[PDB]
Amino acid sequence: AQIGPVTDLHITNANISPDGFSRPAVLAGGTFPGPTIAGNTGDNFQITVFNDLTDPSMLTDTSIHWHGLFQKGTNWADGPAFVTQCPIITGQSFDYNFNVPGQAGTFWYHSHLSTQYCDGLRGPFVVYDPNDPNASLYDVDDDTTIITLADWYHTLAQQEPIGAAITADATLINGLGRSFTNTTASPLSVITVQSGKRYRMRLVSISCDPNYLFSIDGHDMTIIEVDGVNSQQLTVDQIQIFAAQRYSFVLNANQPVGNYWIRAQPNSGGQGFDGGINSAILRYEGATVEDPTTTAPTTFSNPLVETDLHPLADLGVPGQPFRGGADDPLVLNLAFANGRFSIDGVSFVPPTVPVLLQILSGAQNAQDLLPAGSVISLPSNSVIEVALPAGAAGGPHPFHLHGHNFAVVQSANNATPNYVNPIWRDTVSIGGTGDNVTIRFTTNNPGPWFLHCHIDWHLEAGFAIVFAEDIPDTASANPVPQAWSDLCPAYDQAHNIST
Ligand SMILES: *[C@@H]1O[C@H](CO)[C@@H](O[C@@H]2O[C@H](CO)[C@@H](O)[C@H](O)[C@H]2NC(C)=O)[C@H](O)[C@H]1NC(C)=O
Ligand SMILES: *[C@@H]1O[C@H](CO)[C@@H](O[C@@H]2O[C@H](CO)[C@@H](O)[C@H](O)[C@H]2NC(C)=O)[C@H](O)[C@H]1NC(C)=O
Ligand SMILES: [Cu+2]
Ligand SMILES: [Cu+2]
Ligand SMILES: [Cu+2]
Ligand SMILES: [Cu+2]
Ligand code: NA
Repeated sequence: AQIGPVTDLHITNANISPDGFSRPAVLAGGTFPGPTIAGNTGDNFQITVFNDLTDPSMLTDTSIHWHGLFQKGTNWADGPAFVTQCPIITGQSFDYNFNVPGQAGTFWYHSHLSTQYCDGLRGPFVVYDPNDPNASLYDVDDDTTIITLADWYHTLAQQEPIGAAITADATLINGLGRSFTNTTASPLSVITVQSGKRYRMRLVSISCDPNYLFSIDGHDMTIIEVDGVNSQQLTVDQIQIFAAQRYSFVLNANQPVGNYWIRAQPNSGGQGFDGGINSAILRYEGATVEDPTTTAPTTFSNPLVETDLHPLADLGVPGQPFRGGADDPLVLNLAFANGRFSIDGVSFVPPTVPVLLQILSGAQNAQDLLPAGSVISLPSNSVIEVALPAGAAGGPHPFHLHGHNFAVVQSANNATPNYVNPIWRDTVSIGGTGDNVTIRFTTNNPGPWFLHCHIDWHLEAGFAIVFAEDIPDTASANPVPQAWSDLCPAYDQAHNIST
């Protein structure tokens, strides 16, 4: 069952064996992935998070981010540790109480402390639309049509060297899959469909690092949503999905009753499908209970290309139709050396006092804010352009902005910008050497918003900056509850920190 929009959520330690290998984890709701949190557009969510963690090897503090939800007027509920809150300590709870006006789509939730989400705290978050403009394109849309793609590690995250090329041990589809080495025939996930029906498949990357080449043998996929943004229909036979992205696609169950492989090939880790790695099963009702015998093509003839996507609504692009044609045009210098990433010459290291609390305490320019050099102010009610030229080691890097979605004016692997009708989204691959992926948005949401690579190992190694959007209006726009004001005193007392 789905939970929410008003619910408790307990965060616990437990042993799990999703690929046949047992290890301890950090779990929401006792499962990997965690339960789906759901509601309708405009609902009030109140997710009371109970931190019941006791194993220090995965950290006993926690904080949860609601990925892709704008948090307008509720910046304090966004979740990134040391940007919008101090962590919740063990034995305590915290009500993330916010609203979702003007958003409907496929999202997710995850720990936003260190690399803790890699240790298991990740799950889907769906905001349904009772008047969805795409409703007539499918018959079924429910918890059974969510498809999660996850990397899974046998080594615990706090034992992964910082800045290293860290590689997974299994791909998990809906929480199950097989290990790349010492492979055992452990159970594969089954997605069941009825011949003749059409399904809204909600594809969620909960990855900490790899991108996946996702396909379904014998089937094609008609994209209708990108990171929460309704799209024109685009039919493809393969989707390359980067960490933290989401797509909805229509699956037409129009092939002969049978069993078909679902494939998710990561860019690192095990290559291919030997022993049923990187795989799950699409089973039609009435098919024999047996593994598929289907083949992938040698090449995919209609792969997703990001410039082919266009919004369903007339969203346009803010600003003027040329590079630098914005009120505040920025170009970030994105670099890596010696195990650490940097943005504009500064490697991100979380501050002792969360950025939001520094601003509420009266620091009101970005040079007054800590970490020094890691906070850029943005002016209010202005068009912002951010160019993100690639080249830093460890690519392709999927950059994500909190508090906002954005027009993708230039995409990976294509030098031509689009100032007319590009897709809007919240996480974007910045591509390869010589690319100049560029995003635009307007500043109508006061508060400190994280911008970072969503490869969690890279964030840990410093690949982040904070956009302090409309510092002067942050306090009036974001009144804070007492329980939020209590978090930093409690955290600092528990950890013997003076501030
Ligand atoms: C990516 O595009 C940005 C503009 O959006 C380019 O920025 C210019 O960079 C040159 C120096 O390289 C400066 O003289 C200009 O002031 C910048 N802004 C402009 C022209 O609007 C950036 O060079 C591009 N990067 C790559 C690798 O193509
Ligand atoms: C590279 O990106 C550009 C810009 O998004 C794409 O150009 C558009 O192509 C569409 C489809 O043919 C035309 O309707 C638009 O007028 C083009 N816009 C511009 C500004 O040129 C282009 O198709 C992409 N290249 C590839 C190989 O997909
Ligand atoms: Cu996220
Ligand atoms: Cu986010
Ligand atoms: Cu990265
Ligand atoms: Cu983040
Ligand atoms: Na415009």
